[PDB]
Amino acid sequence: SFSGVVDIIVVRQPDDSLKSMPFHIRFGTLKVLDINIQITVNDKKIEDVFMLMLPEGACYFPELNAKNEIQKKLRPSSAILKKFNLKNGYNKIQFIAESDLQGKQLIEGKIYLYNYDTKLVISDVNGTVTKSDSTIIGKEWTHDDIAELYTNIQKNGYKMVYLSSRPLYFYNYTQGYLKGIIQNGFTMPDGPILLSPDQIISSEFKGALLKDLRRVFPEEVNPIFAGFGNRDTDATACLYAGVIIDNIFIINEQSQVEILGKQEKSSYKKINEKIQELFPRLP
Ligand SMILES: [Mg+2]
Repeated sequence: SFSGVVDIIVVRQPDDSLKSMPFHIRFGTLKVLDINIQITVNDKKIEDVFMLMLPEGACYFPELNAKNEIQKKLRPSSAILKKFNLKNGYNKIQFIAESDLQGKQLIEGKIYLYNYDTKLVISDVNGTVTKSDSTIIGKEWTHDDIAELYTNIQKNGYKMVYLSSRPLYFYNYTQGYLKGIIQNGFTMPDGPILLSPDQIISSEFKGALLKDLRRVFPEEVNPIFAGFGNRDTDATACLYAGVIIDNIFIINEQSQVEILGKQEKSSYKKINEKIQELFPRLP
C-alpha cells in the first residue's frame, strides 16, 4: 500500500485567508491502528496543529461542528493553514505519525501556495506527456518538445499543474518520471501533480477535480488559463472548469496537437514558436 502525500495546493484569498485542496496522506508502514500526526513545513515544526488517523490509514483534521461533534476534515481551516507560514510556490511538508507500538513514522511531500490571481496551466500526463494512454521501468516515451514548451510557459508567469488518473500506487512513480524527463537540455517545470479522487478511495472525476481546484480561487477570477489533454473528455473537463475553448490543446498518438478553438492542427514545437501569442507574459 501507498506511503506518501499527494501534492497539496493552497490559495491565498484577497481577504488574506487561505483555502486548500484536500489533504491526502497515507502511512504505509502503520498497520495496527487500534496515533497523533504532527507537521513540519520547510523544516520547522508547526505548533498547535495535528491530524488523526482512521483505521484504513487516511489522516484528517479534527474539527468541531455546531453540535459539538468531531468532524473529520480533509481540508484544514484557514487559521490552521496560516500557522504553516507557507512561502509562495513550493514548500516542503513532513507528516510525523507517533504510535506507541510502531514508534515515529515520517512521510514527506510537497505543498504549493498560490495567490488568488495566479494563472494555472493544466496538463494531463498519460498520452499528453507520455506518448501512449502495472509493470513499468520509467522508460515511457515522451512526446517531443513538451519540456521546452512547458518551460517557456512557466517562464511567462503561468504555473504548470499536472493531472494523473493512475492508481495511487503509481503516484510516486509519476513524480519521478516527470522530474527525470530531459529533452535537449530542457526539463519539465516543477509543479503539483493532482490525482483524480476516484483513485483515493476512503470514507466525471477529472471534471470534478478541476472544479474543486477552480473553487479554491475566488469566483470573480478565472484561474485555469489553459489545458493540455489527449482525449475529448479532457476538453469537456477543462471547459466546465472555466478554460476557454481557444486554450484547450488536444494531442494524438502521432503528436499532432489540435487547438480546439481555432480548429488548428499544430505540435508542441509550433505552439512553442507562438508562445508569446498563446501564453502571453504575465506582469
Ligand atoms: Mg490522457
